[PDB]
Amino acid sequence: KQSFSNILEIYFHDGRTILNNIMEEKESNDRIKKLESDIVIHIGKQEAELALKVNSAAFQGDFYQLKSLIRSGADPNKTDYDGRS
Amino acid sequence: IVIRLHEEYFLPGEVITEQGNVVDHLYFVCEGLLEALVTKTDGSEESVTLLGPHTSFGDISIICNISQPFTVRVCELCHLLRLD
Repeated sequence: KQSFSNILEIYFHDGRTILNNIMEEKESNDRIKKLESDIVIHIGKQEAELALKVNSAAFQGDFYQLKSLIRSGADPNKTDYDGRS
Repeated sequence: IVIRLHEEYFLPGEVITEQGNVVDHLYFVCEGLLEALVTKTDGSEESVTLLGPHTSFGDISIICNISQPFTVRVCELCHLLRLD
């Protein structure tokens, strides 16, 4: 799993299609892995929590950690949910 | 400088340094050609620089700050030197 994450981070857009693939597959072949619950909310929560964490990082001003977080698959344009950039 | 040199040989097609590794040594290049590339988000990147003899390699990383960018995979046989 470690190298899969470490290669999803570089080919983030590629893993982006990859989750597209798994979810569209759950749509079509529901007997494969749909027997559970929704996942799109979970990925959205991952993104939102990483956004809150980068908000905290900007509050701590950690240049190295902020750079690693942003380059790890974070959209810099996403501010605080209210709008605090 | 000469009193602390250690040799090393790589066949055409070896990865020497990339972004993952931080600076550890001063890889000097002897007779031979090593390809210098970087990475991109589309088929990565190709053709950054073709290092030749009587040149340096991996110097700015020790000069200013750690991490060695410009992923280099050798392309010809060469008797690279190495200084700590």
